[PDB]
Amino acid sequence: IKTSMNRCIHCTRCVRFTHEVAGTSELGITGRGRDSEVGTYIEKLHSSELSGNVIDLCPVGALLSKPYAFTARSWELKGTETIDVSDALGSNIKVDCRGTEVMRITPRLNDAINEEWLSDKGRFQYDGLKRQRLNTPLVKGAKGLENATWSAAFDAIRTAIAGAKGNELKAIAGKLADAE
Amino acid sequence: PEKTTFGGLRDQDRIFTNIYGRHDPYIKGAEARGDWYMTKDLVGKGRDWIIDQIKKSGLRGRGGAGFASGLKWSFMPKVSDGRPSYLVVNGDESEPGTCKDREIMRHEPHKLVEGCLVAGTAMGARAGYIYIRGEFVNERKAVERAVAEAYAKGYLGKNACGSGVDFDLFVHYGAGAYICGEETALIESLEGKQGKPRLKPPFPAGMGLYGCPTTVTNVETVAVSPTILRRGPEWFSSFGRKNNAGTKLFAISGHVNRPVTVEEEMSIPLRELIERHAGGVRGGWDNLLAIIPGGSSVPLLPKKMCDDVIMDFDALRTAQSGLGTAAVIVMNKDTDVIDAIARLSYFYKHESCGQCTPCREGTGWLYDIMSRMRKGDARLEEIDMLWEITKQIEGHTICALGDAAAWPVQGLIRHFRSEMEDRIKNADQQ
Ligand SMILES: Cc1cc2nc3c(=O)[nH]c(=O)nc-3n(C[C@H](O)[C@H](O)[C@H](O)COP(=O)(O)O)c2cc1C
Ligand code: SF4
Ligand code: SF4
Repeated sequence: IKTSMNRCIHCTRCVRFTHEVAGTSELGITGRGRDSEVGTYIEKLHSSELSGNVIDLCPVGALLSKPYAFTARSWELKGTETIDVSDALGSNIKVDCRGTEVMRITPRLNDAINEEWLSDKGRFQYDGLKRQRLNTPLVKGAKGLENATWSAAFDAIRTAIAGAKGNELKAIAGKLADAE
Repeated sequence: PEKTTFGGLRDQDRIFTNIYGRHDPYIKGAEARGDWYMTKDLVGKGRDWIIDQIKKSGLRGRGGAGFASGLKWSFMPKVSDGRPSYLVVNGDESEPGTCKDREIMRHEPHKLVEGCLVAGTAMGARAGYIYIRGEFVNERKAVERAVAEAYAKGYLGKNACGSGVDFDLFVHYGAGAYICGEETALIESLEGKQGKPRLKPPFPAGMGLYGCPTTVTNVETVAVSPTILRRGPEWFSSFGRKNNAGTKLFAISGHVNRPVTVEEEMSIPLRELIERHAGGVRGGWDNLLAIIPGGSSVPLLPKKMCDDVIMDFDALRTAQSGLGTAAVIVMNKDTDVIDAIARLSYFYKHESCGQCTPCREGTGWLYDIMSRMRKGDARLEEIDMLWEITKQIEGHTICALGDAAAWPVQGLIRHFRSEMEDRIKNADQQ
């Protein structure tokens, strides 16, 4: 969470969310009159895993996303409505992309599953979609895993499967594997 | 009490009798002055009888509203739905011109407690809370001693005063805020949160302290009620005019020969009050720039209006002002009206809780503009802009503190526009 409290109109959406929904009860309006201010009176960090939702709840940009800071403008982004595989809730999300890059992820309304809230992991895990990526088929040799074409990898898999028979072939599916 | 002329209240007609603290303010003196006299009978007569007698007396509410006390008390629920009823006495007396409630708390503690018993029985409230200003430590000590004494003699508690009624009284104190005098903000403060007013479409009679039906009434109304039930509603009705019947405590302050707190029948002429009880304006009646009639919230009145103005609710309404509290403030010709109204604007900028946008921002805007006008920095169009801003604030706020911030500035513009124009032009000229 990035803070610009000068831009803060004194609605109480962040405080009401932190109390009623998130339930960490960390934010409040301290002060009286014009110098009334919103935030933790002490130096505290927002602990809920629903912390990202205050950014969307904030109407006037006083609370903003630090990972998605000064990177793009709204009109530049193409939004595609998809679902979050972070957990089995299947939270409905809208992925905003510029070119070939995902820039930000925000929730969608589905009263059935995710009212309009998104967990922090799902919201901010797009950063790890640009790192440690696999781009090409790799076949092992004495020099290690090395670049290979699709045909060569399939040939190696064929030579390997030829040896195995029956239950010697074993499949382990991952957390993010799809039905197809 | 004569319909033609009102004034010159006699000692026999005064409710508050040790207002000046010449006698023992505690229980020994209180019983000898007529307090706690026959409270058994008045309470035993039933809540309905008390409500009808208060309604017939015509007692309007002290504290600024002026709303009829009997009707407000009759709005309380008759039968419990599982929720207790509460009586809260607003002894928070924050108002820039008002000192009247402090004398009652410190010199007549037992009248207030007896009134709390009577009104709680009238509204069917099991428990009562006397909210007092945190700054009023000694006055609170006096009230607490009165409560303890009343408990000791059985005037309060189960089978209070010998009648089959049950009432428990507590004394609670704030930490200093003008807003905590408002009905909902006081309830929020006593609940334990910040003293920020609640939107009124839910009304305190429906849901109040701890979510239960409550009524907030001023110390003066609660204190005057028991003697109204003793002396009689007709006696109370006789003194004032129509719709404005009772006597009220007038606190004269400012440039007067003797600043005094006094009890007088309503509908006394303001000139008569100032000249007889206050000793006259410092330098004579000729030496009047303006008079603030009802404390700082209400608009000020110029001398010309002060000539014929009568000390009443509806009449001050006709004179584009109000008798919120009988806190009359007198200014000499020497006084700079601009600076005093700017100080009131600073007061309201300091006392806004900040909950709603219009008060929180426009009151500081008003203070800044008034500060510039106090030096002549502003332009001539700034006055019209100031009127427009005051109109913007009024009516669009949660509570009446926005209205109370707008009104003094509007009165200054309306009656003393010439001096503001003079100051603005002269600074440019010189
Ligand atoms: C900003 C603000 C401050 C107030 N301060 C006081 C106060 O200090 N004392 C008081 O008796 N009423 C105060 N009032 C008026 C309250 O409404 C009060 O609790 C109520 O009018 C009492 O009703 P009554 O006239 O029947 O006694 C204030 C109102 C507002 C809007
Ligand atoms: S939600 Fe945003 S605008 Fe509203 S109080 Fe919180 S930070 Fe300020
Ligand atoms: S008008 Fe002023 S004091 Fe009243 S609720 Fe609004 S901001 Fe608070």
